Amino acid sequence: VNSFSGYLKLTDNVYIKNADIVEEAKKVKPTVVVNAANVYLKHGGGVAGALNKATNNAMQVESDDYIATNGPLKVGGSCVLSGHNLAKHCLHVVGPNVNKGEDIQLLKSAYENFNQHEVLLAPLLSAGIFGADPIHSLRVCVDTVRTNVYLAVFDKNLYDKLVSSFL
Ligand SMILES: CN(CC(=O)O)C(=O)c1ccc2[nH][nH]c(=O)[n+]2c1
Repeated sequence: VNSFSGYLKLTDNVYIKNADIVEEAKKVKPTVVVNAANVYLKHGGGVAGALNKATNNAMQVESDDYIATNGPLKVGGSCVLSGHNLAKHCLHVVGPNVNKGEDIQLLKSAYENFNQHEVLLAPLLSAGIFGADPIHSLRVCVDTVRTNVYLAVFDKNLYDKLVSSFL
């Protein structure tokens, strides 16, 4: 038993809710919140901008130190950093950005990072400003992640379409 509430169960291990991941994180304090990161951990907009703003920019400060030490992530890769006031940990995961021409097949590799964590609160990778089809992203999620994932979908209209079209 865990503290996530109001989720629709899609599969044995994947759940989905129309929610703001920031507000969801501040209420649940999950062990892991996933950020839709880029390779530079520059949290300017989308989910990343929103999560970082909710940390009063502490996420960005920590991220800049991480990059200064380690260099950029790989597309499809991840790193674990602090969750600040939102979660114990933040798993920063880089899905391919279609608006940068990155290969969509890397989306499966991105979701594989979730399997290193038993339970996660997450957005749909490569959705929103990353330019992928959220229905495809949901399919890859279900077909790749084996651990327990709670997907927060900000847009109610999109949440309805994702549910209604789910196979
Ligand atoms: C795919 N999407 C949008 C969605 O879930 O429909 C996201 O990843 C997302 C979630 C929350 C959020 N707050 N501000 C944002 O830009 N933003 C973006």
